[PDB]
Amino acid sequence: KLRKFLLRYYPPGIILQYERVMKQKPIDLLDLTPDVDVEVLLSQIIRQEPLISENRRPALRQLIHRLIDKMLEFTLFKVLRAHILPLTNCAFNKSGDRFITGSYDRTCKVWNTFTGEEVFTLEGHKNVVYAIAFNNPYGDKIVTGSFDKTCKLWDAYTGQLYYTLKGHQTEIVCLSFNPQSTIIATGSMDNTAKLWDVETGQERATLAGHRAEIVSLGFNTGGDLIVTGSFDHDSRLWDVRTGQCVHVLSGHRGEVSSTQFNYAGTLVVSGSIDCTSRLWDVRSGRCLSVKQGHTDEVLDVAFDAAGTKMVSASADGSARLYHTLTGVCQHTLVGHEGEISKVAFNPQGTRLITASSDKTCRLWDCDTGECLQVLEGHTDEIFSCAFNYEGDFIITGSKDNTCRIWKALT
Repeated sequence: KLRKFLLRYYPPGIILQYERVMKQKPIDLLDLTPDVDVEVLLSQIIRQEPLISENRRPALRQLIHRLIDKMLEFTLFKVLRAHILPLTNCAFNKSGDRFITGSYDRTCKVWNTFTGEEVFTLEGHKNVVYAIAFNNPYGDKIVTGSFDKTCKLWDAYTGQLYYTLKGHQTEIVCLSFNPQSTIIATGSMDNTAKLWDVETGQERATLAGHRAEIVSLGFNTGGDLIVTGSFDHDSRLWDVRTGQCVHVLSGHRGEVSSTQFNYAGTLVVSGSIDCTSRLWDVRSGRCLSVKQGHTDEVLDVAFDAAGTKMVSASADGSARLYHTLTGVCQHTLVGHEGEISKVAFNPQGTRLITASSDKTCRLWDCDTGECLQVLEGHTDEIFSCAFNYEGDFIITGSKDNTCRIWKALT
């Protein structure tokens, strides 16, 4: 029995709240353009969904109009010295009103991005805290992965330590909660990933098979599958419930640097030190596309929120921006004097930011490829840049051990 409709803007969608206890069932409108014929779309929504009856069509119509009206619509907010010893990572929560930092001082700090207050100092690790993450629709739990082979689970509101996850034989170098925040994944330099249960802390599975370090992780939107990128030149698709590898995605002639699912969960993009990015079919595990044109290592790959466009960042100082379905290269973004470590789309998929070793983060227009803004102020390389969920705030992390928060015009 349907109880509520909720609008999702990034990527477009409509969430179905029911009574049966509350799950939410999503209507994903990934290919929504402003010129959509609304009645055909409304008709197939009511047809596809047995919980949506004909009488809800007027409500459905106004929701879709708000989504269309939303497609028809940066200054320094704060500088914060996070640590004295090397800053390794930084990450927003969903809203952006909190961010976490990890360091060579074996801590993860929780920061109030409005006030600059260091809310908590998470201590107990005995080596570099290298990877950190929020359970980031919710933001109430924090996972820290360290070179002391261990991963810690914390409460973001009390600072309290829930669990210490032991089992890896070597440094932990990447991690992620799943979307439902029920399972933690840690990838290590012992060539394995491990899945852990958040409520019990007990290890749930070990994902073995890679022949070298796991540099990259990622769950799909449904928490159904997980991809791992590895120095053995492969990425692997794993089923989170069985614990088994479903596909080995080979084609990279060099170690994988980055991996990511599209929102639909039907594609993976990997970038690699062999100067290429690759597009894979999840269903069959085959390579749909090899994307060259970069002259130096590809360091980061991203889809936009909907997955209609994809971008690759390289050591050649450029970002190449493609259209996912056709594969056409729309723009090559030149301008950075250094290598490009990180790239992100805004939630609306209309602009793009890049973090570079030239101590600069640039804002680009996806339609024209013009550099809209050059974000300056860091005194060393920028290793990171990310938007909050709405795109009004950006966080850059640098090797100057400083975080800079940027805010969009009001």
